[PDB]
Amino acid sequence: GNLDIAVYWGQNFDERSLEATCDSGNYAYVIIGFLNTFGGGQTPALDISGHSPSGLEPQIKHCQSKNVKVLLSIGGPAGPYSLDSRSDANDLAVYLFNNFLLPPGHSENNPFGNAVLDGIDFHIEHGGPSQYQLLANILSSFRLKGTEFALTAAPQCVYPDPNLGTVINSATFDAIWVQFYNNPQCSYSSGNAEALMNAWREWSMKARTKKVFLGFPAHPDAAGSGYMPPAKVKFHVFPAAKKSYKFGGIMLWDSYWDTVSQFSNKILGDGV
Repeated sequence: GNLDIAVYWGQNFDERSLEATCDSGNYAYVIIGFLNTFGGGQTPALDISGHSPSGLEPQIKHCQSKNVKVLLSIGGPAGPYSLDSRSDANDLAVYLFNNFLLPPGHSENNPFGNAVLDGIDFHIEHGGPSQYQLLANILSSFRLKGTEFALTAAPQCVYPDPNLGTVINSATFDAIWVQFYNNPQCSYSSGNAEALMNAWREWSMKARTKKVFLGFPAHPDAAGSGYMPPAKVKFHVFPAAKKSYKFGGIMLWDSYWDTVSQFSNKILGDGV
C-alpha cells in the first residue's frame, strides 16, 4: 500500500540539497548525518560533509512544512565518538536538548539556528553499549517533559546488536531501521535472500519497538555488500514483511546515491 521511506542525508558536499530532497516527495523521514565527535574530553562536532550548518535552518523548516520529519543522527560509520562515562551521557543529553530539540535560548547558539528537529537517531557502530542506555534514559525523560520528539536507532543486521541491543531491549526507540548491508551473515548475497529473510524474522519478532524498517543501500557503490534491485525488493520482501504488525517501510542509504539510482522512485511507482 502506502510506503514510508527514510533516507540519510549529509553524506556528500555535492548532493542534492536538503530542501530539494524533501521536495522529491519520496520520503517520510530525512536523517541528517552525523554528529560524529563527542565524549572523551572532546567538544561535540558535526561532520555533514562540508554543508554549512546555519544554511540548513531554512531548509529544515521547508522540509517540515511539507510534513517531512527531520532527524539528527549521532555517531556514524566513522568518527572519534565515545560515551564511556556517566557525565559524558548527561553532557551530550542536555547539549542535544538545548541546541536541537528546543526553541532557542540566547547564551549560546544552535548549530542549525532556530530550527528545532523532530528527533535523534542513534547510529552507534563502535564503543559497545557504554552509557548509551543512560543517554537514552535522559532524552526519554525530556520527551516526557512535554517536548515530544522521536528516538530512533540504526543497528547492524545481526541480532542482538553488539552496540545497541542492550538499549533497544529497553523499548525506548519509536523506530528502528536495521542495516541489511555490509554484512553477508544477514543481508542479500548472491541471488540469495535466505540470510536476509532470516535476519528480518528475528528483528520483527524480537525487537522491542513499534516500527522496524528494512535498511538497504540505494546503489551497488553505496555499500560494500547487500545491494538488492528494487524489483526484487517488492517481489521478495514486501509480501512477507507487510504480514508483520511491526513493518515500518524501508530506510535508504543514502540520498546522494538515490538521486543517482532513482531507487525510491522505482520502489514507489516513480513519483510525488
